[PDB]
Amino acid sequence: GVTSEEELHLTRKLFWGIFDSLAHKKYDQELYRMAMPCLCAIAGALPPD
Amino acid sequence: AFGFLQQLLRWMDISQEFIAHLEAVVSSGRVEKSPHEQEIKFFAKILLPLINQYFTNHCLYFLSTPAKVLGSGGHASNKEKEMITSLFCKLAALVRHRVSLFGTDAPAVVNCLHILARSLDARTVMKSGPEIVKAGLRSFFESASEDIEKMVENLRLGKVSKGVGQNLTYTTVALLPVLTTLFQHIAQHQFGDDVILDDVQVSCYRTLCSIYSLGTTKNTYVEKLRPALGECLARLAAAMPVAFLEPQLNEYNACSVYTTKSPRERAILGLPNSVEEMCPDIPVLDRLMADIGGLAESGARYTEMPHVIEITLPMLCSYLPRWWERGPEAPPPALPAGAPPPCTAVTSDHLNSLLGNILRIIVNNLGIDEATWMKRLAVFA
Repeated sequence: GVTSEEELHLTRKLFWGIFDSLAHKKYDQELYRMAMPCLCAIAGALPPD
Repeated sequence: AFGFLQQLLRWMDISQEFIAHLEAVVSSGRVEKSPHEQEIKFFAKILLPLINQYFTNHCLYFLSTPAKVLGSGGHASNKEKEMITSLFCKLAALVRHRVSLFGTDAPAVVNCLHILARSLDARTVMKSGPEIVKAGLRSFFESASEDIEKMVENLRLGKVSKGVGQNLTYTTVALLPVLTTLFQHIAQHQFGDDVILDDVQVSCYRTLCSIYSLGTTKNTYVEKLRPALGECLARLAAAMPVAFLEPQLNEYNACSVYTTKSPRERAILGLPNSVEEMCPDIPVLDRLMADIGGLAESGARYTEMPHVIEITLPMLCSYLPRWWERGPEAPPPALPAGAPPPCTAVTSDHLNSLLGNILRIIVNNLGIDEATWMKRLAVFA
């Protein structure tokens, strides 16, 4: 099947929720090591348009 | 993508803020407080891997156009194409002469530049785009030409080889690989006739002028830099819309500064008043072919002609195929557009003659102990 236009909305909020929070969190190597792959995977799933 | 790119551009001005602080402290007033330590780590450890992977997956989306769709579906808008162009220009200017300041993050920066270059739809940006965005792309080529000119004049042993060290390590690690990738991207998508038009041509001419000027130079640094310089020059020849090796037929080329611009102009900006004088130290195609043929038949080894094999041959191996399709003997759909005579004289004879000379060059060095240029020559031919 295909996404239902609601999972994409959840995915879009999930991306920016992590991105905004990580942009203010103090640098933690363990946190950054596994948050970055999550952002790449989420960004690679959302359609650009 | 519009929101994601806008945030990336928002961090670009932030990136410019602390690198200047790093440049300031590394010059005077040493302090290890690093007020932007969070910003530096987030930019280097999150943004660069994110830019690296995002545009690798969605490369076709930004290169697509409503006329020709390349990806599965959808195409980037003009504003998105403008933003990704400004992202490349800002990132390139960020690392310019600051490769050392990034430490181990410099390989990440150049990898992002490679991927951003492969996703630049420069045809639409240069044709229908804002002046600010277009001026950024023009400034990149102009800055690249100036850096290469400083590099080649230092390889001329003007300095022993301050800023000489910074310029040399920036060009050989960042500028040359990125410029090679950008020219290759332009050549594959036939963007040369739309991007390198008025001032990019002048910038590309100076790059073409300077790189070939290493033939009369014999040093240790030049020896190891020939494969990088030769590959960059070969890609430039594929993307150059002017037949710089055949100036006698330049009057029939529409994509030339001497035809697009009036004689009243081209004087406010310094031009040599003649197409033949743009890069006068480059031999014409007829002369260049004769020199290679003479070397091939003379049985000369690689040691007595390193410039021809490493630089001149890759240039011709890319110049001739481009202009064979735009000159005589091409399969011309030119019933309506056949009035302008071809601006080049490249036929199948030139390609056949060059290939025969290349084969004779290889067999002259067939039994030598060490020759690492053979693999590079094979892929170019």
